[PDB]
Amino acid sequence: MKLFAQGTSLDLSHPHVMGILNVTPDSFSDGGTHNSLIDAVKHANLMINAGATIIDVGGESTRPGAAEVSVEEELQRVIPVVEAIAQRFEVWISVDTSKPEVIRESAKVGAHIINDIRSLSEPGALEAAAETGLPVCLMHMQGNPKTMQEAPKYDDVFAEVNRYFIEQIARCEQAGIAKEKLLLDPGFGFGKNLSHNYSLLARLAEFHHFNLPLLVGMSRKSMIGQLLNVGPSERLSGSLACAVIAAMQGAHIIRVHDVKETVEAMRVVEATLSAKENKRYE
Ligand SMILES: Nc1nc2c(c(=O)[nH]1)N=C(COP(=O)(O)OP(=O)(O)O)CN2
Repeated sequence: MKLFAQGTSLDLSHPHVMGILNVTPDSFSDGGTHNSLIDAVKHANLMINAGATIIDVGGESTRPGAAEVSVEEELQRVIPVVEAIAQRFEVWISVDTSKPEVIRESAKVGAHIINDIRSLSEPGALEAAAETGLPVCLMHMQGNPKTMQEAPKYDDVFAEVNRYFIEQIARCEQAGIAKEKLLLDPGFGFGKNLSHNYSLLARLAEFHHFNLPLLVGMSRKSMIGQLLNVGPSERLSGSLACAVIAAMQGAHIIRVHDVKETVEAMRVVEATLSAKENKRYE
């Protein structure tokens, strides 16, 4: 499969590692945007050099009790980091925003994929994505990510994530975004408990019936932390196991913090799925 954006294509026959670059207020310092601009631009360079093919630049945190960020604060941080990267390097850039203004502006400075974890549900978001014309990632979420609320009860989580995708693709086709430009993502850790997350991981091979690209984000989440009982620094081995499981079943993009070791894992998976008659495990 192939994505086409900004005059270029992305070939999804092999898995891409998407590096994370979060440029929040509490990290892209002091007041209103520092010399943190060189750090951002240096961080991207190491990831690109670790083998990353997409960088996901985002200005909000979505962990529990995370503060709201305003459009000014997003536009000050995200857009100059997006522009600087696209000028300097030939990577693909996803913007992890939910605000319409930030979608319209990232488009103009060179971003390639809109990766809104809220799946364009904010007033005005869907049509900003639509006029942009770029690939959009749709993600399953239940409840609000930034709350301190325990997890939903699902009658069945696979069936519910799957109904959600059916609904969402239609919404998009009606806005005028062709099913050709969507990517789907089960939302690991968003409104799911430990079992719901591993049931969704165990059956990931099966969301391929949509014939859309699969994006997966599992790096250093609680699905590894609680299972192993380690802290956020101590989750690399468990985060690599989630990336290999997921790419063995054909996921197209793996969004990680630890780009060097994930890219290295993806290479062994490549080696393996290439010798494997139907190129996928199920
Ligand atoms: N497509 C996609 N985007 C995402 C996903 C994900 O699962 N899929 N997870 C996130 C987790 O956000 P959090 O604020 O917990 O932190 P992180 O940027 O360090 O991963 C944030 N953004």
